[PDB]
Amino acid sequence: TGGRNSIRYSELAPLFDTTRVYLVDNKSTDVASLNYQNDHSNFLTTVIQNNDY
Amino acid sequence: TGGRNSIRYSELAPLFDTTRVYLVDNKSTDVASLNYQNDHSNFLTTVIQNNDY
Amino acid sequence: QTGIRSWTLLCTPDVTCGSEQVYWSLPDMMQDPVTFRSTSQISNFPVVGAEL
Repeated sequence: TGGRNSIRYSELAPLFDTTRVYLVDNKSTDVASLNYQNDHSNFLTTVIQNNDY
Repeated sequence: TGGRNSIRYSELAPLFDTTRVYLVDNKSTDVASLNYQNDHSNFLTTVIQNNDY
Repeated sequence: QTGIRSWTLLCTPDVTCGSEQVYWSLPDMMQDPVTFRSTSQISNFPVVGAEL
């Protein structure tokens, strides 16, 4: 553990030890732009849940 | 310097060495709520420029 | 103590209508200052410099 934890993201600061990333389809911004031609059994998701990008 | 830099904020991550805090009056959310009864020569400002609070 | 002299203030004109400032932002090249959140919404980028 010691120095081996650090879970980092762009400038948003150091998070330490387990956290949570989310894989979701119903995410509104995504639909419109990425998986238009796809379906629920094979889609793309933005795992970055940051409102500004 | 070494371990003495760290400029920290709630969860937003570690920023290192000089940075910038801003003291501004014209900030919209502030006016309405804090310095209603005050004037430009003596007001309050929220120095936390984080959109979510 | 009652007239407009009360709730208003007489002062110099200034054609400019009011010195307003602007904010620079170089999102893709400089670390986001203290409390600023990192984003992609042009109207909320981090600010690195202010100027009249």
